[PDB]
Amino acid sequence: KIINIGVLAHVDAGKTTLTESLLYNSGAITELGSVDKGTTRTDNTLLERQRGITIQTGITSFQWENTKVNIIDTPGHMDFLAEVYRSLSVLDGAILLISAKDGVQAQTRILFHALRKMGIPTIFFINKIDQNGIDLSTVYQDIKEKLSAEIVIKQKVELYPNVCVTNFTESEQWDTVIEGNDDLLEKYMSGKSLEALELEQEESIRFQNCSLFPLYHGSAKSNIGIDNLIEVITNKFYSSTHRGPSELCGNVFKIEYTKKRQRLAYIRLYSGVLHLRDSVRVSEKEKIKVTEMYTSINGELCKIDRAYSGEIVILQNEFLKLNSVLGDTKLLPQRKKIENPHPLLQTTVEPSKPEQREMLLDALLEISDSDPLLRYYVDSTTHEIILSFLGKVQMEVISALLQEKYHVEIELKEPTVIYMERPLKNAEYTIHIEVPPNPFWASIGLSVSPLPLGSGMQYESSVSLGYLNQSFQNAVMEGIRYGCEQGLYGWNVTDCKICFKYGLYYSPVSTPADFRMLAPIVLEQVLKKAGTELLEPYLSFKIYAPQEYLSRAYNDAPKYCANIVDTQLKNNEVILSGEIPARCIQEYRSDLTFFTNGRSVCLTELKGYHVTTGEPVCQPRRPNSRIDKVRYMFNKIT
Ligand SMILES: Nc1nc2c(ncn2[C@@H]2O[C@H](COP(=O)(O)OP(=O)(O)CP(=O)(O)O)[C@@H](O)[C@H]2O)c(=O)[nH]1
Repeated sequence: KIINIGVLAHVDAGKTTLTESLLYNSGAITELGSVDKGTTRTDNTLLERQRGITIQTGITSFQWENTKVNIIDTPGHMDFLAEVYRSLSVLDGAILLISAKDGVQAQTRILFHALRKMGIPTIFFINKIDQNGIDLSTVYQDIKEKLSAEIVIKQKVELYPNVCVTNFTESEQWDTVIEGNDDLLEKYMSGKSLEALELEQEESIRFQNCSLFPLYHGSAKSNIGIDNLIEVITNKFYSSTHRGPSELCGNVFKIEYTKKRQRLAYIRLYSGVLHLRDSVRVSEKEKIKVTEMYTSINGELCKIDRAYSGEIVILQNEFLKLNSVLGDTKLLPQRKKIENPHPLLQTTVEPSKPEQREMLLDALLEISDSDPLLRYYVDSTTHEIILSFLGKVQMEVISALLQEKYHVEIELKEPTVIYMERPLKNAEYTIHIEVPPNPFWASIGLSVSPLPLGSGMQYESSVSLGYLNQSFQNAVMEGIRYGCEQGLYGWNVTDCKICFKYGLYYSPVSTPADFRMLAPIVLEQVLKKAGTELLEPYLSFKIYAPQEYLSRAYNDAPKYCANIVDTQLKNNEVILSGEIPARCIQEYRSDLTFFTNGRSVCLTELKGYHVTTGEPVCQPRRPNSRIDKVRYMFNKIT
């Protein structure tokens, strides 16, 4: 046989997981008919279990006295989207979900979209919760607009309430639809109709191509029609290669470890095996057996075979996620398409109490590994490395898991704006003469000149030209950037310059490293006149939102510390691409989605300091060291 890589998406609470566990029982019965739960083996991760929902993409694989296959169970809601995308970035076809009230959810839309551009050969809906107020007319109306998929055929309905019965039919309509696809069919349709078998092939070819697609309906709760559905889903949906017998080609699948008893690993074969050594980036694989996934639980395997498909319950270190198993066939599988899951919003993560720091450091490593997008990045202002999560939703769960394994507890907000304090206005002071230091005359002088916006100016020479004060202007740049940021208000040198000369030496006095100390001192005095330029935070924060919400979106933007620029309506939607200060990203992002329900989207940086418009109430954070320079400064102030 073969199988077929299929995932399961859709909004929250719409049966995604249960429907999954279902396909397991339906296509099996090797000792189970429904298996209690409530909770089971599919979602074995604590919390995921004790919690209720699956915050991590599952990974199932059922089979029958005919064939088998795997699966990937994504999580609903947001925040976790970044772990849902990773699953989708493998899987060819997506079993879209849709519960009763789930009348065209927010994710029911998107899943289907990605797949349409990726190549997903077929995407399949499954209305769940046909309990009450479960029309049939409503399902199709929603479908046709959203999924915008090609007008398929029917049917799948009959009876009402307790009298509800499974049905479908609609041959003529199907013929008509298929007609669009083939000229030959139309002619026959106009005069004849042909057969069904061949028409079934036309549809099946179109589904693997990423064009045609059919949807089956069959309730869910009472899980009746469940068992036919499972048969029918597996039917048209497998692979190729296999047939022959040779070469193993695969794509190391994710599946990170845990705390309790280390972890495992899984890869998919599409015409390969499992054993021997290995290859790829000079490195030995090391194996002690082949692989062979299994329904219930997954255990080692003696042997497998070519064109074999399953999961390997192993793999650990000396490797990593997304790993290409060299080779021959893996490079081609990389011609499907990506989705730069773009993680937009983010927050500040801070270690915590001393006791909590030991665990923190280890935590930050483990949370990063169990994530393919856990960009662990460290800031300069603090020795703490902020977390990179498409949202806190991930970060809640991330402190919950940790609270067990390693054990820790930190905070989750965003951070600081460096301050910059690169105002404009203008000022100039200098140059010393000698004192608590020891002239050491070195006159000095800095002609501060605000400027316009977007030039980072800087400078400058001065001078005399004779090595001296050369590397000295070096010391310059130094102390420069130095307070440039760290300082009174802790800014980041940006928009200013300087220049001077002198003087005295050829014996002693100490006119070397001392200059570096002096430089800062001079800048400080100019502070009183500086002000403490916030800077200018905005970018363009540019909001992509629907034509209907954008008016009210624009009234809310001025209240929300944002500016607006015009917004042209592009089709059914709009873009309302504007500027503003900088964030709060969170503030910016919340409101948009809020009065939009769930049908917002946005991103974009921009850069630029020109701003400062933020008053004060703060402006601080440093500083530095270096006896000399430091001793000198303190005296100077006196
Ligand atoms: N009435 C009804 N309720 C159902 C049906 N299927 C599932 N549910 C309800 O939903 C609960 C859990 O749903 P689940 O499958 O985990 O939802 P989900 O799609 O995984 C949502 P997420 O993955 O985002 O956590 C069940 O315990 C049950 O009460 C159904 O067909 N009809």
